[PDB]
Amino acid sequence: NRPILFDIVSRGSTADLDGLLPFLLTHKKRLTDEEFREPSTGKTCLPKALLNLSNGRNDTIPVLLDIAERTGNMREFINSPFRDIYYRGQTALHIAIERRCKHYVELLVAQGADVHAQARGRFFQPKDEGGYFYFGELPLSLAACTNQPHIVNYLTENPHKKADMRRQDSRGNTVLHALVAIADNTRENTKFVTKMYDLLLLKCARLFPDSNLEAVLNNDGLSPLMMAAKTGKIGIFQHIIRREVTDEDTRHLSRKFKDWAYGPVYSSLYDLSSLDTCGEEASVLEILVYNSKIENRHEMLAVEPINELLRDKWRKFGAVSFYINVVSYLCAMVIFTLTAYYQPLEGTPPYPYRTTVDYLRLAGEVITLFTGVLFFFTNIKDLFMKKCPGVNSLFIDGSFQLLYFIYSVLVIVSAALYLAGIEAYLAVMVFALVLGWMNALYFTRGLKLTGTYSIMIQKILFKDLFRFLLVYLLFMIGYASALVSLLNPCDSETFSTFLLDLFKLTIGMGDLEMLSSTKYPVVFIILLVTYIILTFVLLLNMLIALMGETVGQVSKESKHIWKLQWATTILDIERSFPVFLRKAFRSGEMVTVGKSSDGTPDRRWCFRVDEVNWSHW
Amino acid sequence: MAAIRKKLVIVGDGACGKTCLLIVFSKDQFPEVYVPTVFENYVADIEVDGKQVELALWDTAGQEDYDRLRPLSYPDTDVILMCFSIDSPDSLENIPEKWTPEVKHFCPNVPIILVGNKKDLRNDEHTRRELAKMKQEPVKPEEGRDMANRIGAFGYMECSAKTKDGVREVFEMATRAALQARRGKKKSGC
Ligand SMILES: CC(C)C[C@H](NC(=O)c1cc2ccccc2s1)C(=O)N1CCN(C(=O)[C@H](CO)NS(=O)(=O)c2ccc(Cl)cc2Cl)CC1
Ligand SMILES: CC(C)CCC[C@@H](C)[C@H]1CC[C@H]2[C@@H]3CC=C4C[C@@H](OC(=O)CCC(=O)O)CC[C@]4(C)[C@H]3CC[C@]12C
Ligand SMILES: Nc1nc2c(ncn2[C@@H]2O[C@H](COP(=O)(O)OP(=O)(O)OP(O)(O)=S)[C@@H](O)[C@H]2O)c(=O)[nH]1
Repeated sequence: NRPILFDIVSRGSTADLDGLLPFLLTHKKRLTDEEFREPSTGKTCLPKALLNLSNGRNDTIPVLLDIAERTGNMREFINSPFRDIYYRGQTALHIAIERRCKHYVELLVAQGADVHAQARGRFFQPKDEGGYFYFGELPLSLAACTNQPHIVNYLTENPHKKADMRRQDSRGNTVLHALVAIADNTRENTKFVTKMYDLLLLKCARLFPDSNLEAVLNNDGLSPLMMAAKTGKIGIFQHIIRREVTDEDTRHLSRKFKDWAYGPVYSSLYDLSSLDTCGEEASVLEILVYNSKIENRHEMLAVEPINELLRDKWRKFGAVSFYINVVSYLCAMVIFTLTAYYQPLEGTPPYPYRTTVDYLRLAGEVITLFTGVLFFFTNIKDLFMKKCPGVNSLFIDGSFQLLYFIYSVLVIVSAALYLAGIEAYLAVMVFALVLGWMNALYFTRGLKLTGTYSIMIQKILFKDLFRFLLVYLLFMIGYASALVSLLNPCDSETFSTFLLDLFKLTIGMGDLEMLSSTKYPVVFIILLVTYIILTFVLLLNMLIALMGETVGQVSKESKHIWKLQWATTILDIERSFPVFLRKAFRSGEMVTVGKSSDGTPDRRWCFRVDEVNWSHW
Repeated sequence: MAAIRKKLVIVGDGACGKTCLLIVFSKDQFPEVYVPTVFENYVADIEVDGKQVELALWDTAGQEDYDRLRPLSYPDTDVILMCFSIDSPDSLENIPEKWTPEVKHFCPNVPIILVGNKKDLRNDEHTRRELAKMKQEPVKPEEGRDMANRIGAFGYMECSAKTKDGVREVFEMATRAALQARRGKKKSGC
């Protein structure tokens, strides 16, 4: 009777249901029998009834519920989960909440519907994973994400059952996590997201004063603030940063306080308990800066407390140590260069050290080798410090983090050769020296006047020049192969010499003498002319077009990128300090702005700023 | 504070008392008239060590048409109860041959707890007399002690639904096994 019952329930007719209870009683057939359930997805009568209905009044639900009650299988029937993959775990309560009908939600909850059921189907998974909609996999979270304040209010406080707001799904995300996940930067979405977030946080704090909801962390270890920062959702992030609660009862959980006003000047005291961490836990600032592929990183960096904190941190110790860094590195490079120049070609390495100059010469090599080893150790410590960032962190951006690794290798590699491979240690030592000299732009990144230059040269080099060089290499290969084939000698050495001559020509110097020996000289000259014309005239200076366009983008965003680079370098410098010293350099005050519910002082670290307003009269 | 939800699935050969075991856990009242073929969609509250756990209890059958849908109940399982009978020795030798490879096929790296049912029935006289007709004897508990070791069971226990002996401790052991975080990953690809 599955098809007939499905048709009856879909049509919404109530008279047809008459006589079903006697049939079930006589045949002792439960409403959850496999035959009744749809084989495709284990769907039952109730979800079909709730899916299709007229103005939210299908009118068949109470009769079916009474029938199930008479059969004595109400608990199993109401909360029967869907099987299969796409809609696994879905229940009747989720559907009732989705269709925005309060009456059916009340009915299901009163009759005993489970309120903690989790929907884990692939359709409910995040967008990037394959599911078109994600809401935290909970009824209350689903209601909150769909902008239904009345449903959330009723479900939180019900005489039958209550859905605790501090409940985590399989992913670990709680209601706030899901609300942030679906948050969008659109004008309309942000307003309701913030309103629901504030309402839910206030309710949770009111009901449970001891525990703060935002404290809970997901499996990834992030909090709603940290997750919003990582996902690039500025709309909720900025609101969370400057959250202020006027209510006296629950004003403790506020993040922005008022210090004092003198005339147009207003000084306010922000809180940064978790915004800045001295290695104790992950900080919003590090996640915002180091992480890649963030939609609105530049905008999120330009917030009231972030800029002031960066400025104060830079003034306190950043400038003092940055110049020390530059001086030490330049001195080491000068020592390395002097060691490289005064290298005795005569004799088999290693050499005996007996003379006065040996005292000075050996020290340079020892210092350079120890510096390379120190660089390698620093670069492995840093890699493990950031929890082993993947390829995207190293290769695509922060190229200097990789280059010093290469410099770390060669410098020590040569040493091995210097002990056994005496003959050819110079070949790689000189290349290491060149790379070390060339990779000093990391220290120039910080300077405001020349901060952009290094970033934009690194950007253009790998992206524009290589893309152009693909086509240039196509041309080079074709023309060089053609010219090599054409010439008549009357072979590897001849080909190499011809390639050398052609490269010398390509620079713009040399002489055109090859045509004399070859046959068909006229076509040879025609081909050379086409080569020169195409490459030099068009490509050589048409690359400059998009190169200048790239520099134009960098010029348009020069101020924004410099701020990012300066923040990166100062944070970099900070992170290498020991934990105890970092704690000794803590920034902010210990103002006891307010007392807890029991009266104990909060005594939380904060940071005060000030601004000027003239319209506040 | 906040109860943690864990998935428990009980798998065993027919007439082993898996449904009876879960029912006695549920209502602490042995049904002496009617026993459903499967007990589904139930969540029970349990506290072991300062933690509150909601255990979702799932059952699997193959009496009729349930074998085809049995695979659907394995995914996202947190703990498995490998269940057999002490009064039916045939329930033992079938555990490694067919049940274990399926368990490892669908849901690997999952804690498995061995359990034997009908502890009293092992000492019964009528059961022994009837069983001796085929040159068979009740299941020896020491044999179970070792059989747990062979299949790498987290722990092996005995239950008696009639006299509600060891049910609480057995399912508590199941839960403590579930809460365990396992060990990272093994031979993870580069
Ligand atoms: C000691 C503190 C007061 C400051 C600290 N400087 C040093 O420890 C040393 C400088 C010099 C100079 C000559 C010879 C020996 C040393 S030892 C400092 O401020 N930093 C080092 C850690 N940093 C890094 O490791 C970046 C970011 O992770 N990676 S890197 O590109 O590969 C790099 C950059 C510069 C230096 Cl130099 C070493 C490295 Cl691997 C950042 C910046
Ligand atoms: C336009 C650019 C970005 C692409 C070309 C890459 C260069 C690095 C190539 C172009 C021509 C090449 C040269 C062509 C011929 C030779 C001679 C060869 O050794 C010889 O002198 C041959 C004599 C012999 O072996 O008997 C060593 C490499 C060199 C300099 C080659 C090294 C690499 C060069 C400069
Ligand atoms: N002597 C003794 N017998 C028991 C005890 N507990 C259960 N039995 C029997 O075990 C049976 C367990 O029910 P059940 O597991 O559904 O049988 P089944 O036919 O194997 O179910 P299925 O796997 O084919 S779907 C009960 O019906 C009861 O008669 C016990 O503690 N002692």
